[PDB]
Amino acid sequence: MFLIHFVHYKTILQKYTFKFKHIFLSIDKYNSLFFNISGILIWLNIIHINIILIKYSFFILINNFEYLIILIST
Amino acid sequence: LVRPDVPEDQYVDSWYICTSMTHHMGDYRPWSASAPPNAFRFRPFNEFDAKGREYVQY
Repeated sequence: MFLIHFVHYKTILQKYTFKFKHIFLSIDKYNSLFFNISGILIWLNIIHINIILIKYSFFILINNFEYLIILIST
Repeated sequence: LVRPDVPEDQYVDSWYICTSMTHHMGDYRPWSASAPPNAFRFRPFNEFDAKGREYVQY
């Protein structure tokens, strides 16, 4: 039987906060140092030189993977 | 001069390239920064040259 009619209180208080980072926030990426390329030399069958900026080059990279390439002041 | 006139400790003889490079990319410290302030002929100490220092010490 029913004796009464009432209004339904509830305590919805969130007072605690637990947020956990999903895994992919910590995954790696590939980051690189970046300087302005002053020049480039490519050689595979035939050598080719491109010069963007002529200055005394303070750093030089050599990379052999497919074609021989030399990145000047890179 | 082929390369800036600087104490040679700043240079490295490059692998695979006939050339020297700077072991700090492109930064340069002048001779004055190797010696003490106002060091005669930039010198650890002004009294003597390297050998003079050796045999005085002995």
